[PDB]
Amino acid sequence: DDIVKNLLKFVVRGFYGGSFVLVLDAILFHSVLAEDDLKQLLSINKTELGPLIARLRSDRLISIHKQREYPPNSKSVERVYYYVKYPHAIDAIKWKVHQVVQRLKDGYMCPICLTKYTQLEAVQLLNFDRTEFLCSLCDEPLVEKQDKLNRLMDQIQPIIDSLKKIDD
Amino acid sequence: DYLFKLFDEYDYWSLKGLKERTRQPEAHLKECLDKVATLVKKGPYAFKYTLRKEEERKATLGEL
Amino acid sequence: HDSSKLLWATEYIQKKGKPVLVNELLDYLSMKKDDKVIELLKKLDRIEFDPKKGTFKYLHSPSELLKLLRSQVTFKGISCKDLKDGWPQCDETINQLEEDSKILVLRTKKDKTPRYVWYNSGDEEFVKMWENVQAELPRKLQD
Repeated sequence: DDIVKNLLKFVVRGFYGGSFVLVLDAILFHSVLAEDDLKQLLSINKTELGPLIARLRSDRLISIHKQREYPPNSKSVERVYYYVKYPHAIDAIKWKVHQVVQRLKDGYMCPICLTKYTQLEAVQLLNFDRTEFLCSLCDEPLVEKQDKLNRLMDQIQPIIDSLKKIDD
Repeated sequence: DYLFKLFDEYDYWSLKGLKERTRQPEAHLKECLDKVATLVKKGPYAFKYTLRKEEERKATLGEL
Repeated sequence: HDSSKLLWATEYIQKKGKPVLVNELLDYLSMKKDDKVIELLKKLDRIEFDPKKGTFKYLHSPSELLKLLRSQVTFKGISCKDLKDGWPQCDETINQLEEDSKILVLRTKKDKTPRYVWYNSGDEEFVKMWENVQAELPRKLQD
């Protein structure tokens, strides 16, 4: 599971800060933990562990099984099982990177009206008397990258190559 | 040194009992006690410090 | 009540600025000659026990921090001040390992000038590009 761990570290470098990366590495060190084990393992509190857990729940990064330890001593035991699910993480990362590339691949506004216009609206907004694009209701004046996205995409390309290596 | 002799004399005591003895603010009493004694916040003795040579400690206090 | 004697003796070793014989301590600290006073010095890491007669002296940071993280491979957190005490003036080394992004440091959510150092187990536009919206059929199409 070294390749999966490397992909998770790359995802930690891309997504969020270092504390989340360290928590994931701590989960990687110890096989299974139940809901209290990170708190014993970490100096962070449980309420703050909760904001981080909510952040992990927002994504597909890891998985939770919810289990009770049955033996009837008091209220028994709420044990949660956090086990990483590789397929969901792979799917979400692919959707994000492809969507990011689509966003990278992918104007008129009036100061007083705060409206917005487009090229088709340009043909409409043109006036013959003056030379300008005029607003519709207020008749106000109208006013109003890829290479940089490509360089940041060079960072995305190493991650894509790592994903290809993980696949085969 | 006197407070420590109380600690062997009492396994449980309070910053109030100590401030009454030492006539010092409880804040100062709470600092040193953190070194010798530990606090139990649960049980009948809750909010009271329990311990963990006494003459050697007293002579060390006299030196310092 | 043997915990206090070690500190009053050690802070005295700092005040005197020189090592003190066990007998000189036991006479100055007015204690019966005993192995426990020496044994507390043998136990305490802030005091050095000297094999020649009695003598008691008071008592590479990035490498020490890396070794501590490696030993910490089972431990998911450590204290910032304790690491500094183990390797005097280690806060700077901890911050440097942080900036290197290996033993990485975590900036204080309490006083923003402080920084914690942590043990290594070893932009939103960029992040949203790396996250965006987050199902099974597109995953199967992805697979």
